[PDB]
Amino acid sequence: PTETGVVQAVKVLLSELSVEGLDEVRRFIDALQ
Amino acid sequence: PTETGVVQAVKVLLSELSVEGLDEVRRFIDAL
Amino acid sequence: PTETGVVQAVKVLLSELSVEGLDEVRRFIDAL
Amino acid sequence: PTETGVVQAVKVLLSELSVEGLDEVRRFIDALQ
Repeated sequence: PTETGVVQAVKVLLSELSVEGLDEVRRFIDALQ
Repeated sequence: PTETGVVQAVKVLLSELSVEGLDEVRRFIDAL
Repeated sequence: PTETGVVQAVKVLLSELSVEGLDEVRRFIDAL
Repeated sequence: PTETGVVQAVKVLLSELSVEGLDEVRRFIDALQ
């Protein structure tokens, strides 16, 4: 698997989510760096 | 989430997998 | 990305789909 | 599809990505709100 493809899939999934879900994902990303 | 978007994202992910991974996903679909 | 993680994520997504969506994903696997 | 399941899948995918990919995803999330 390539990062480019995974990023594209993640964008598709995120684009439909509510603010609640987006806020949860952002907190998780901030834990990864 | 809509089914259309999730299906689209899954297809993008599957296009990156090896035959082994594709076979594992196919078996899981059979479990559902 | 590792195949193991992507496969795991795909399974989580597939557990949410209807039969119609699962059938579409299965057909796509056949295309790969 | 439920948001909870999609969020869980997104977390699995993000957890493996490089800083480059994570940075791209974050910019995208900020566009969704």
